[PDB]
Amino acid sequence: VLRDNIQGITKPAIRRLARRGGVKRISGLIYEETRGVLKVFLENVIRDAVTYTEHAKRKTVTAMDVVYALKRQGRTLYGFGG
Amino acid sequence: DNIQGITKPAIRRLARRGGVKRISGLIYEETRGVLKVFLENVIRDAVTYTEHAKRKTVTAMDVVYALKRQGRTLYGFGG
Amino acid sequence: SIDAPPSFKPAKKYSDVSGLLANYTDPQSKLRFSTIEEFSYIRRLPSDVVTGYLALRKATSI
Amino acid sequence: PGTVALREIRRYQKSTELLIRKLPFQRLVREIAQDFKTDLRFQSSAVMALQEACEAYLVGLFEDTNLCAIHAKRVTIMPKDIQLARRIRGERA
Amino acid sequence: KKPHRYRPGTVALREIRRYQKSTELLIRKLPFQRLVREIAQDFKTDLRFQSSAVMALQEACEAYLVGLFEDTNLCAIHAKRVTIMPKDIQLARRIRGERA
Amino acid sequence: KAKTRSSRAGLQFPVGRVHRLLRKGNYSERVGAGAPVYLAAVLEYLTAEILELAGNAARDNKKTRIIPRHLQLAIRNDEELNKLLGRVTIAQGGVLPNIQAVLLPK
Amino acid sequence: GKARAKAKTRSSRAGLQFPVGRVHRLLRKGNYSERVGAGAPVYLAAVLEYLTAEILELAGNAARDNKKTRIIPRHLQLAIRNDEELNKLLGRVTIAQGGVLPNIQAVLLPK
Amino acid sequence: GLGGQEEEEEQRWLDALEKGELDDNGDLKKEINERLLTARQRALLQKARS
Amino acid sequence: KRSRKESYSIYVYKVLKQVHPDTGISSKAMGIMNSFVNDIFERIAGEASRLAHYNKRSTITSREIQTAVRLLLPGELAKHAVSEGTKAVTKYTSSK
Amino acid sequence: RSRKESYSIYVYKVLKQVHPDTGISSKAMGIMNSFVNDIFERIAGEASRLAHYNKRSTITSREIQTAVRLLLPGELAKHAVSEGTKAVTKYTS
Amino acid sequence: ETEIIEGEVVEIQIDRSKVGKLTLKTTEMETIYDLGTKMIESLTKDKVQAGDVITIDKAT
Repeated sequence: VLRDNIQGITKPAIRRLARRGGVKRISGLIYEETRGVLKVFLENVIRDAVTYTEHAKRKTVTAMDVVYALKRQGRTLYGFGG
Repeated sequence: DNIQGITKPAIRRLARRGGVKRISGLIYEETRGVLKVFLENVIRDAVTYTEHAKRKTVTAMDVVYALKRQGRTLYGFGG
Repeated sequence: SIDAPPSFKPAKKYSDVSGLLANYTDPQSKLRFSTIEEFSYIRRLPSDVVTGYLALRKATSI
Repeated sequence: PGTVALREIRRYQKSTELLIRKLPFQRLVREIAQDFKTDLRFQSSAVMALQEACEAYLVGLFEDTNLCAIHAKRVTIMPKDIQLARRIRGERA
Repeated sequence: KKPHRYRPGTVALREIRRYQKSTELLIRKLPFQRLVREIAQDFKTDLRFQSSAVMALQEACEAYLVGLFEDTNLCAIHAKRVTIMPKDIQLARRIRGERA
Repeated sequence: KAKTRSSRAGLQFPVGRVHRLLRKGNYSERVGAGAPVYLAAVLEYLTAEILELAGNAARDNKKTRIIPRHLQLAIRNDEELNKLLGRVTIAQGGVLPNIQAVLLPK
Repeated sequence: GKARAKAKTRSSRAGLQFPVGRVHRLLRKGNYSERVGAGAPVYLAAVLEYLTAEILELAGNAARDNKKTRIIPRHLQLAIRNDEELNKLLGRVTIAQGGVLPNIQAVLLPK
Repeated sequence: GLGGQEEEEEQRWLDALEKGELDDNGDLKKEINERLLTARQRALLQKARS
Repeated sequence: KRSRKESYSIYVYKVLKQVHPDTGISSKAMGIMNSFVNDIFERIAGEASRLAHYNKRSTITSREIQTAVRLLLPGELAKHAVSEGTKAVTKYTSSK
Repeated sequence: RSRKESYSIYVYKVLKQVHPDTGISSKAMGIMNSFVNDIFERIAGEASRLAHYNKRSTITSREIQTAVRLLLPGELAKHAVSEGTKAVTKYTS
Repeated sequence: ETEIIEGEVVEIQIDRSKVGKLTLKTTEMETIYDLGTKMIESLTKDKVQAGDVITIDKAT
């Protein structure tokens, strides 16, 4: 199957991320726009990871292809290697 | 005196190029502080490049390299 | 094989800036100094001559 | 009301775990990717590296949004605040 | 011409439409051209400047201030002011990663 | 008899200079001869693409010669150029004619 | 003849622990310049080794203060975000599964 | 004086500042011309107009 | 005595004249473009250096540059640049 | 069969040198490997650019010392220069 | 005639025989000393800490 699985982002997870960010009260307007903003971030990271994977001729995305996307986006990550 | 060479009407002019309608009277000197620390952070890297290059005139390349490193780059000075 | 041994007694501290005997060494500049007016003098030197004096005794800078 | 929300903030800032559920996010990654290319495979760690970066990006967004909201004195947050945070940090316009 | 003395806080817009249009650098050259030397000499004395280097500094710095002010305009408008006030700059300079 | 790689690629930009730079810029130990063709074509295209807007901006702003204003106008209106030039600024370039609408008198 | 048995490392001759020979190996094969100085990798190894010593000391203090002695990504994140110098060096990076430094705004605290 | 060749649009832009007829970023409203567009802008519009 | 100084001058001027024949350009605007041309070259070739390491490759290559330009260029600017790079390789590979 | 080329034993030796009681989870080893590799790429990239700007074929101790002087912040740059010069001092004898 | 040290101790460190390093200050100068064993076994014995002011009869 295929779907708009951004509605897999359950509302308590958005509340918890916001509460980890220390914001105390979260209006009903936040949630669906925040799903959009998260999706827009994933789209670029995935676009880039898919292109690092296309040079390697792979179908299989690794943690490296995303770490390289995160390098070109200037949001680098330590722990997965790279 | 030298830092006050960022004139009180220059703050208003720059903020008016920046589109702002009105300036609170406290903005000015702390904004000279922001311009000072920004100038200082780029000038010190430019001098750091110039010292490796043995020279002691600060070149347009020395400051272009500092601005390029700090992601505040400019074009028109021969990048 | 003709190189003489390393010394058997420890080296004296002569003050870097004046050669007078140095009861003291500065925590900052790491030079050896003898008197209060020498301490007043060394804290007015540029870093270049400080590393110069240290290098002249093969100490902690190049 | 509103006292236990401070205890939630303390609890989630003391803990270090993933706040989104793994399986829904694992589908989200694949479901987005399937129109950048056909039929992407993902290594098991890759979905986690994606999720870590996304949750870190969201925590940083909420942190910057907190400063937006509390600048406007309101303790409650709205899109009205996030649309400053993106525009001023630099991802939009 | 015709609006003349119209509504204080609107010759402000007559100023925006001058400075947004034009190529000028809004700090006077000579005061800044001394100040850059004073900023440099603390780290290394007896420095010169290329006559282009001071201009490259001015143009990057005025662009940095202009961008900061326009982001600060959004900080004021978000708080429902048209007056920029110090806390607006503090928000911008924290969120852009310059003060935290 | 001899002729340039640019003439064979259909390029105005000097492909041999680009190949010389692809060596000396420390990017890798070796460089495929079509790499500078493809890259010079991209450089030339990006230059043609921006200067088409600069020429139209100069013409609409009633000037025969392109200046840093017409470049800034070309750069900041097209969001793909603006997003490519996000971490750079233009010598005496000014900014777009754009007003925050909340600031209008009512 | 033949090359020297148990020939001393560049690292242990320098008094360093990091692999100075590998630093030279990686500077040269990493294509950063077509020629590379012999003391360049000594200096680089010493800086990487110093940063490693400092960041791990602060992480070990974070572990001790957390009532632990095995470093986990949390202790590194706590060290890196308590220290302003590491924080401003490490602004463009995420410590995976280290979480975030605990912080309540003054407006959200009691009364 | 002769500066009217550059002042007149600003004179109109002030008349429109009184009238409130300005566009979404405060310009005088103007006719869109597609002869100014690049093949990439034409492609972006083709990809939007469906 | 001073060396010759490297810039794309007649080639950017030819690129102007092939789309706006009627139009001139200032030395400041030429300096901005010459800076931009070198900067974008450095971004593409610098990212290409990483793609080469990611695939353990010794050769900077058009097949691989085709990945680096689509990574760096936003949106349809990538699609048009990839097309024109392919058209230039098509003209060159027809002759070699 | 295959290789990774990690710094693991060196970062662990440095840990036991600064704090003899302390140990590493392999997840924290992943942080350290990512960190030291990234700082190596930052310094070697800065030094490469700096040498090319100065039209040299070489990077030497002064290229890297300057690249470190650019990359590092306040007191950490002062101490890094101190350890970099100490190491070169005790190596060159 | 007596040799007396007299200053604020600015910083004091001891390793694990023992070696240690001690810094002393007046209102007018600062100094660092590598200590000998028979000072280490006095500074540690008398629980000296940074910010104390101390006078030491050097002969004892």
